[PDB]
Amino acid sequence: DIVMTQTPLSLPVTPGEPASISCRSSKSLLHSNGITYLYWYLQKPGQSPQLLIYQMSNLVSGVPDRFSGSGSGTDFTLKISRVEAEDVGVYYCAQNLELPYTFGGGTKVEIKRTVAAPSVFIFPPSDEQLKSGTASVVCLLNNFYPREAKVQWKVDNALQSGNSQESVTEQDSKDSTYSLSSTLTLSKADYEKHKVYACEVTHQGLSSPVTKSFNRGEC
Amino acid sequence: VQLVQSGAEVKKPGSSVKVSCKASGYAFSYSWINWVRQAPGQGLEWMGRIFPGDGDTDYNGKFKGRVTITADKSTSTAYMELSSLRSEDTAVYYCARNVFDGYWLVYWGQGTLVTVSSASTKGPSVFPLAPSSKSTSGGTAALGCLVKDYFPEPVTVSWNSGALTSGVHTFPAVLQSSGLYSLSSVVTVPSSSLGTQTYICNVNHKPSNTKVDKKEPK
Amino acid sequence: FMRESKTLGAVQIMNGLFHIALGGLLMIPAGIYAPICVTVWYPLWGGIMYIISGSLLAATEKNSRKCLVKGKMIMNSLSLFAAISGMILSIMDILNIKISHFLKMESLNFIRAHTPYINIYNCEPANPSEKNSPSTQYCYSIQSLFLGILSVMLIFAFFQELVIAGIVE
Amino acid sequence: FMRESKTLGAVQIMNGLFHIALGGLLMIPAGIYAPICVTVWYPLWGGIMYIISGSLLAATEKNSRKCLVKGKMIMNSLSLFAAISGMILSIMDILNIKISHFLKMESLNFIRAHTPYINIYNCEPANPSEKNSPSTQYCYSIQSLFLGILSVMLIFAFFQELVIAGIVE
Repeated sequence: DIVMTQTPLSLPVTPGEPASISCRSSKSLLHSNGITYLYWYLQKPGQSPQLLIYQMSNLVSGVPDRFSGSGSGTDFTLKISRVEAEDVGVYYCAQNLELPYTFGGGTKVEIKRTVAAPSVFIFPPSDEQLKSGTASVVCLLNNFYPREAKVQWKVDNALQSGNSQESVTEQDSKDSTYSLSSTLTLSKADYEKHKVYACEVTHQGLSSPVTKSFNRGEC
Repeated sequence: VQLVQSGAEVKKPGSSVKVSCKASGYAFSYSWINWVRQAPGQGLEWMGRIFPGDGDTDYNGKFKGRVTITADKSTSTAYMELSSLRSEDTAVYYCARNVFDGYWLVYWGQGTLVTVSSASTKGPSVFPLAPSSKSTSGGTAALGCLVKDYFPEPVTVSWNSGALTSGVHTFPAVLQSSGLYSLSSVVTVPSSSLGTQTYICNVNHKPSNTKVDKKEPK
Repeated sequence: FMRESKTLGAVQIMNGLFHIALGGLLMIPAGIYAPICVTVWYPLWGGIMYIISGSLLAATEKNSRKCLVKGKMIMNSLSLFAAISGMILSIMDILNIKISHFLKMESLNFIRAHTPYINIYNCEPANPSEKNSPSTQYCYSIQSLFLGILSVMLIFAFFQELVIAGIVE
Repeated sequence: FMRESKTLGAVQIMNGLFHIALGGLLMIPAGIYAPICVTVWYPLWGGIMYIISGSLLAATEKNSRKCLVKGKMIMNSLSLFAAISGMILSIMDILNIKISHFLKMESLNFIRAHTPYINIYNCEPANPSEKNSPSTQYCYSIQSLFLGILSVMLIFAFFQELVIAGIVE
């Protein structure tokens, strides 16, 4: 199958100045008719995809004119004349010269804002769950920017890998801030086999890693 | 022009679903019909197409002809069947009408998310996130409710029966190894009210019609 | 036969009118790359030359001194040249519509500016989605249309050349 | 007139052949609703009736015993009926092609099996923005082409009925 590759996969953009996203094809799409067939789709959060740019050089009725596209035949550029805070979503390029049709991997466009230092919180396990034979420990990360962050768990200063799951939420309505969830569930026995539970947070906005810990039993 | 798709259904591996991508306001027989799915962590992938007028089809080839496509002219309804379901088939399936002469696919349905799993109905477990004594850093304080071990999607969480809406974060659930979904919802609130006033999380699990209210410094 | 040379002038006149009709039917501006049997404006002057060379045989048919038979022979030579020209033209145009064209044969302005956007020689959509599209049911119809026009014109060119060859004695 | 009535049978034969040719050209499967000039299958039996009422006129040009003139009358009257029927069908079909067709005239299956979807009367897309489409340059062109074919057929039908009304006296 023909493989579609995008660069980059994500691009935080700031209002006004920049607009850049590219697609390329591995077979140099050309039917010798002088026109290169392309489509641009947009999937807004929580709803169906919509078409933004058809045949790479024309706009659809009702879409704001601040959109454009151009290329030579192998390397392509989508240009937004004035980027706003409402054209969020995943942009897909596509080719329809030959069957089978192929689609790009997607580029998630988000808003760039000022750096905000993370706030870190820890929550000890509840007694009811321990009594039930299980234990879920949650390490909280309220607000931060950018999305990239690394969280490493230490238990008696030993990093434990494989028994955790991460979650990330979408942008707020007007705040445009990010949040992160870290989940981990262990048995009561494994829980009781160690004492110190610590979250070491590394981030661009933090001068040095911060550690939050608690001692089982004593409050 | 309207395109109204069938509702969401949760099934088990090896079963099948029939989605109705009913549309009105145009000549159904004068447009192509295609089905396209969107799986998590992957882009968009074309699985096949049908021409309702005479039964013409096109296949991508990667999926080796296992899908069956049919048409019902009496109601202008198309049907998509998926047998031998695998975990990698979890996706939202859209129907779309081809509009000739350049405007390929202007109108799309809302999609139907199909989740394949060998799970069963199970009520959610709601746990308190009690503030600690050392959680007196000042400024604000985070608190929340843990909505654990529920299936299938979706769940809704509110605070004080909806009175608290600003500052709410409900964590999306992506996956889990045991097969049950769990999530936490947190809210930042004034710390000074924690000693005399409490909060309650309202959890609603429509597939099981189960509601639970679980009640601080400790 | 020569004995009924009277009733070959009505035939020649009607044939000229039918050439006029096919020329009028070809002048329709359908596309930029127009057939070669139209941009050369063959049927018009061919029909009009047939009409003169027929009307002149029509109402005299007798033995006059010089103009009559001298014109009659130069006109018959002209007609045979026109017939072989039409033969070659039709045998090239059938290939032009049923096999990939090789001669562009550019057309006139007053008819290009009406329909300058469409192609007819190879109108196959690039995207396979438009296989059941109006533009190809339409193209198959229009190809059948040139096939029918050219087949009737072929049949009639053979009939004219047959009766000319049967009356050249 | 009668002075040269012996050379009118050729005109009848050629006119029958023109009717046959136009019928064959209308046979082409252009759209879902074929014109009434071809759904009734008039041109075929019309051309055959012409050819037969012809090839009896130019037999001997003498006063036969009984068969030639009694049939010249019965066959003549039947051709009069056919001519007036062609008049009525043509004045119906002009309105059909230039006003919205009030009657269906569903076409036949072995021909529509190729192009069963397009309509030739109202090629108007719902949304006016789509009006800059190939399928309407195409439909307007086809409408003008059908208008031209039917107009030349109308011309030739009046010509044949005029020559008939002139000679049958």
